[PDB]
Amino acid sequence: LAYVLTLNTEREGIQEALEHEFADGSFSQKQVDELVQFRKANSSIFGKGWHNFSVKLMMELIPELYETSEEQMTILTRLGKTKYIDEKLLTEEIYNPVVAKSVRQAIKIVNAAIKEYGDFDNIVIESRVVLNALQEHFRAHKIDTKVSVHHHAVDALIIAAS
Amino acid sequence: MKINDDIKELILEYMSRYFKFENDFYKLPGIKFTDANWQKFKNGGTDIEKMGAARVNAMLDCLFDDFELAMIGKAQTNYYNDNSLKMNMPFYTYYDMFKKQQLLKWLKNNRDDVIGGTGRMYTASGNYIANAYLEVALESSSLGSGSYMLQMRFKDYSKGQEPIPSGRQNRLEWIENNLENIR
Amino acid sequence: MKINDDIKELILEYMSRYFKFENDFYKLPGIKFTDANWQKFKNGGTDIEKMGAARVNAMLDCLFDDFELAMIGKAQTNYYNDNSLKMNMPFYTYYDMFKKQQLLKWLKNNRDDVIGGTGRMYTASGNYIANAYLEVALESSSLGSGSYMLQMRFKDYSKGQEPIPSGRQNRLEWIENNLENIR
Amino acid sequence: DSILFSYQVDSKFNRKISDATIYATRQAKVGKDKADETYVLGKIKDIYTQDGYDAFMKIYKKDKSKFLMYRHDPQTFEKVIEPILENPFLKYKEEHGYIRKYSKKGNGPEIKSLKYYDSKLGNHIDITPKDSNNKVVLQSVSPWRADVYFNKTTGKYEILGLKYADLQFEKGTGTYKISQEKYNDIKKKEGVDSDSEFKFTLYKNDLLLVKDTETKEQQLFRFLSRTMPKQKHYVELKPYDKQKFEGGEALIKVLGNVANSGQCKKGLGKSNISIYKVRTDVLGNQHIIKNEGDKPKLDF
Amino acid sequence: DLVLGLDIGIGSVGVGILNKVTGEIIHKNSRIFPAAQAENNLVRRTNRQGRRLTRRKKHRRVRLNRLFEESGLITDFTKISINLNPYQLRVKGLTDELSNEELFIALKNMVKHRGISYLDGDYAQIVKENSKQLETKTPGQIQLERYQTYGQLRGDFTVEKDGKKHRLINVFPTSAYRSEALRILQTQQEFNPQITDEFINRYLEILTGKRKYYHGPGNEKSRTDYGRYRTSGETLDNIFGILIGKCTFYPDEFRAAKASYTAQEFNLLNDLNNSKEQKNQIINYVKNEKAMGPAKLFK
RNA sequence: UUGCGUUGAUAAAAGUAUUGUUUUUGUACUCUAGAAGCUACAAAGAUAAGGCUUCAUGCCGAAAUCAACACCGGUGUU
DNA sequence: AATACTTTTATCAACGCAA
Repeated sequence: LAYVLTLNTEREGIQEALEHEFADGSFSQKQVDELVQFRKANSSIFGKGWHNFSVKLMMELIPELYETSEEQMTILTRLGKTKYIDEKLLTEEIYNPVVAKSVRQAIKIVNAAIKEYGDFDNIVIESRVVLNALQEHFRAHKIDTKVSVHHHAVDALIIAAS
Repeated sequence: MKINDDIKELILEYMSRYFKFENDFYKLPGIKFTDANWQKFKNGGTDIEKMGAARVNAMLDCLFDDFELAMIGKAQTNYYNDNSLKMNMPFYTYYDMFKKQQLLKWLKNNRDDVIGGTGRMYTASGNYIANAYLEVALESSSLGSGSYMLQMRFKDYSKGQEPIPSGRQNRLEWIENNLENIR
Repeated sequence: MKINDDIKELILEYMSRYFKFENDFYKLPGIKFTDANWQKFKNGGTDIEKMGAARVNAMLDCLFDDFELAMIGKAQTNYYNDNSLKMNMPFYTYYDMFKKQQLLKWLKNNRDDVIGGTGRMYTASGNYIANAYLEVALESSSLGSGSYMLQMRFKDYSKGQEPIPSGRQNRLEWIENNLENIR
Repeated sequence: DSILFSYQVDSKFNRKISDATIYATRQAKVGKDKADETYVLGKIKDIYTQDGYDAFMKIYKKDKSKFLMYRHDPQTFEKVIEPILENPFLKYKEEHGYIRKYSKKGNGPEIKSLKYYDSKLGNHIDITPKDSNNKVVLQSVSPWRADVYFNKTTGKYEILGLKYADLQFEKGTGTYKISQEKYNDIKKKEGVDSDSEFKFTLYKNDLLLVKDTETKEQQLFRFLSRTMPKQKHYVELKPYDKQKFEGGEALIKVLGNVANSGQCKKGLGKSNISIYKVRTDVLGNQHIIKNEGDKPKLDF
Repeated sequence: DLVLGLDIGIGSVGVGILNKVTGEIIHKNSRIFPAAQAENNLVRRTNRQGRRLTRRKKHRRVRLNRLFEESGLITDFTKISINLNPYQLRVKGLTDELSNEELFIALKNMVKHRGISYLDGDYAQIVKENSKQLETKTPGQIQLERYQTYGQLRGDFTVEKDGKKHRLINVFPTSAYRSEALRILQTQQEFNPQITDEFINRYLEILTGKRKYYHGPGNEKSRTDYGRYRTSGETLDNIFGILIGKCTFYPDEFRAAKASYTAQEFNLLNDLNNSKEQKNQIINYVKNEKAMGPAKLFK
């Protein structure tokens, strides 16, 4: 009922979500009309947003919260392509269109160079997303490679020397 | 076919039908008239039977489809064998009658393979006329790469300001309802 | 269509195919060569694109059917757009390939309307050649008075001394069995 | 200067074919006319603003017979230039109201806009309606790619040009392609002979190699477009190292020098010339081709 | 043994690779691509939605032709005179008899220009002044009055009255058009008996019918990827329901709503934990007993 | 690096309204019921060229994706 | 081919509470 009332914002969406998602609900019309006027009454409180967690993990965690005074990141600490590199991370993490384009063309350059020559240990990029991406791919592929974050060709040559 | 004065009248009629300024036509590559020579050709001066073969074939190739030149030959066979046709109507009116007889045979025998579309015609300067004519083809007779073996070419003379609809069913219904307005 | 040197080779090939003495052809009414001028045309002297329009159209009208000139135009469209065809085979061999593709489409789609017959060709002196070619038509596309809209024209190159049989079923079986010997 | 570059190719086919603005043309006699000609019309949107008066006096100090009212209602134009003598249109508006036309009484229509003969007709698309009287066009028609042909009986290259508006959704199945007969018309207009051999096709930012036959020189270009559509085979090129060609810089012997603006509009339809196409890797490994395939790609 | 280096820019990457034990260049290169402009997607989106508006206007006129031909009032639509004043017939048919062809003219002109419906800030002040005018007349009477008084009817145009100057505009709400069409159709129903009540419900459905912003385009058999009738055969209920985000650790589960029991007990627990008996005591106290607040919770 | 509560910037997608440009027609203005098609107002048609089937609260068309070719997500060369 | 409105979803920053 919270899902149906949060997402839908007017009468027909609320009504047909209450009639169609609650299987064999058999709701009356009076309570539908009063939920319509209730959603109309609170727009600043009820159209707040969506919680960053899911109901599966939170139903995993609401009983556990009580018995110990423990915080969420430490609680989750306590509970715990085959050669080429993916386009998953670079198509998902988009800050700008410009950053997305430039980093994916650079990663195509990177993987062409690692196909042609061989193995590596030092990769230099003139941020942290691409860093831990390459670091986890190289640990998962068991390769010790340290990635660290005319004119541009010369400058890349200079920082490859540096 | 046969090249004579009736072919000259048919050429001038279909040029006045598809092109709206005459200098869109007589300056095409392969045809390539000049202004004084075009006035000589148009106003009865030059005999069409002693001209170049490639120029008259280029004019006929621009104005007519490949199936339509065959229908010109067949209507020329039927026309010069009757005194009613020869002494009553000019040749381009009988060619219109022959063409609509073939269209009605297409609509009667196999109605569910008649397709159509909007035809596009290049001028002398490279720019085309969008919507110059109406193409009507049989979909069974396709050669490949967008070519059809049996294909005709019409022009609508309606007085209403509503365009031909798109889609197979809607355009087929328009063609069946406006069978006196196209020519 | 387009008039060029390939049309000259096609004309000379089909003249050597249907007529057995060349002076049966070049003295026809409407064509009307002379002996020195025919040797000028044949041996590469005269360019075909600046001749009279009526003479070249009379030669093409004698050697080809009305549907076959349309197929010449369509094969000319397809031929000059490919380097395999343009740099391997001459134009009359590709026109033969196009013609037999159309015949096979006729035999596959509607086999029970294919009729045929013996073709007869008039010489320059008024006397005809009986059995000059083989006519193949579709019986559904009849205009009247013995004319057919879709009609093709072949010649058999068999090595056996047995003639084509008569009757619809027997001649259709002969055409289906000798599909590599006609051309 | 042994550095290699690597560009990205632009080969998309359905882009902006033209403006969506519908223009009007008239047939008239303007300037140095020996015959009628077709003229794209224009319009001053409103004369009482600051821009409309400036555009009016610009047209007036260029040529007085460009205005359509100058040729179709002259005495009203005399009563238009009596205000411009003694002051301007805004002052007439704040004293006397709207500039009405000439009439017997004060009952003519008001004048807010004025049409004129703007320019001559260039690249367009004829979209004239059924029951119309003059031509109606769409302008700003962009180019897409080039097909390079070569014949042996002259020993020189010929160059085609396709636009975005030369393709079409077709009439039976809704595919995006160009027919073979319209392609034969485009081949005929650009001067390509029927018996030439198709070499390759060029998109924008596609690496071109020009070599000579008498003095063995080599130049490398980027292709841009198929400019100047009045005389044939002219191609616009761009450098391989930089972005511009500023100056009268020389390139090779037979081409010449760049013009004063900085644009490289050459004519590659000549003898004593030879063209290759370069297909680089993403690391810059130039591979040279001479024949692409058998036929140009026409169906998409 | 080799070291890779990249210089990342807006439209270029410069790249190199070395050996570092000798220091000779193994490769150098420059890769150049065009920039990621967001002005082109704005152009493409604007044109797509404008094309949809033009399409749906023409389809309203087509649906009106189909309704008028199905009920048998007019046979062909080629002899209709396009040179009659539609506002004069629209205000005349409120009390008199429209002659079966001027009724089609009046209804077609009314369906060509319906109104706004977001109302139910100078632009707001002008449309409220126009609503303050239309409380006693229909909008057809307003437009005919503006026509035969000032000569102009359309656009936004200013007129100098005797003592004041006011800019006029052609924007009315949809409710006024619906009221006027209902009045005209009831009077012509009193005159002409071929216009049944199902004709009036169908015409008013053509007139005031709009889509919902959470529906999108499409139909049951039209299968759009921009609307709720997805092209995979299913049918969504709200198209912003497949755009709601994922979980933070299990990237295949939908999120929860902030305004339920579960997230709210989780948030009070997270603010309370930085024992169990008074946790449950405070939780049942805040749950079941009312007149609540933060100062009251600290009390 | 991760969660909560505020407010700025942005991106993607959806629903509407009023003009603008342009064609015909009518009315006014002009010249002798005709003509010119300038200058206004009003209807109706079109609004990137076009195209589809299911017959309708119908649908698609201006972005990004990119070196080609041959053999089992990989594999070889100009 | 531009100017008026309505709505949804998501992401960056920075200002604090905690780790």
